[PDB]
Amino acid sequence: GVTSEEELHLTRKLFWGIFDSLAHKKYDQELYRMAMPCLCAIAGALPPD
Amino acid sequence: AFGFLQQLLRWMDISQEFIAHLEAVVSSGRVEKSPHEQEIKFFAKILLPLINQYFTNHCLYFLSTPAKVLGSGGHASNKEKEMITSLFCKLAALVRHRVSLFGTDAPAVVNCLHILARSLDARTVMKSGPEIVKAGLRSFFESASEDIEKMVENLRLGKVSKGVGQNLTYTTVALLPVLTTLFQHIAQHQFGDDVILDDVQVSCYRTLCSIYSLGTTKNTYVEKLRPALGECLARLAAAMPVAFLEPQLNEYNACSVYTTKSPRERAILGLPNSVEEMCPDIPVLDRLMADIGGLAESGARYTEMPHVIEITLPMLCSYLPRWWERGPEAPPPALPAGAPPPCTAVTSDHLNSLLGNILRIIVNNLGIDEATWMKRLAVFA
Repeated sequence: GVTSEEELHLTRKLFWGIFDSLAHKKYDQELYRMAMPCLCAIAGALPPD
Repeated sequence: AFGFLQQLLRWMDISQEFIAHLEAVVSSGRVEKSPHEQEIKFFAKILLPLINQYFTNHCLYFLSTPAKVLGSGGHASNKEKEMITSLFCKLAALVRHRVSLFGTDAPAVVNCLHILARSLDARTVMKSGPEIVKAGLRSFFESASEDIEKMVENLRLGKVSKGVGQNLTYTTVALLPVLTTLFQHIAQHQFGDDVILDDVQVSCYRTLCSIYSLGTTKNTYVEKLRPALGECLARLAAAMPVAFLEPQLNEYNACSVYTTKSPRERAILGLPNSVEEMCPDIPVLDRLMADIGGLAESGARYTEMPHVIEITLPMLCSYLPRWWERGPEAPPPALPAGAPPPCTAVTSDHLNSLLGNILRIIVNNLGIDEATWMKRLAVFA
């Protein structure tokens, strides 16, 4: 099947929720090591348009 | 993508803020407080891997156009194409002469530049785009030409080889690989006739002028830099819309500064008043072919002609195929557009003659102990 236009909305909020929070969190190597792959995977799933 | 790119551009001005602080402290007033330590780590450890992977997956989306769709579906808008162009220009200017300041993050920066270059739809940006965005792309080529000119004049042993060290390590690690990738991207998508038009041509001419000027130079640094310089020059020849090796037929080329611009102009900006004088130290195609043929038949080894094999041959191996399709003997759909005579004289004879000379060059060095240029020559031919 295909996404239902609601999972994409959840995915879009999930991306920016992590991105905004990580942009203010103090640098933690363990946190950054596994948050970055999550952002790449989420960004690679959302359609650009 | 519009929101994601806008945030990336928002961090670009932030990136410019602390690198200047790093440049300031590394010059005077040493302090290890690093007020932007969070910003530096987030930019280097999150943004660069994110830019690296995002545009690798969605490369076709930004290169697509409503006329020709390349990806599965959808195409980037003009504003998105403008933003990704400004992202490349800002990132390139960020690392310019600051490769050392990034430490181990410099390989990440150049990898992002490679991927951003492969996703630049420069045809639409240069044709229908804002002046600010277009001026950024023009400034990149102009800055690249100036850096290469400083590099080649230092390889001329003007300095022993301050800023000489910074310029040399920036060009050989960042500028040359990125410029090679950008020219290759332009050549594959036939963007040369739309991007390198008025001032990019002048910038590309100076790059073409300077790189070939290493033939009369014999040093240790030049020896190891020939494969990088030769590959960059070969890609430039594929993307150059002017037949710089055949100036006698330049009057029939529409994509030339001497035809697009009036004689009243081209004087406010310094031009040599003649197409033949743009890069006068480059031999014409007829002369260049004769020199290679003479070397091939003379049985000369690689040691007595390193410039021809490493630089001149890759240039011709890319110049001739481009202009064979735009000159005589091409399969011309030119019933309506056949009035302008071809601006080049490249036929199948030139390609056949060059290939025969290349084969004779290889067999002259067939039994030598060490020759690492053979693999590079094979892929170019």
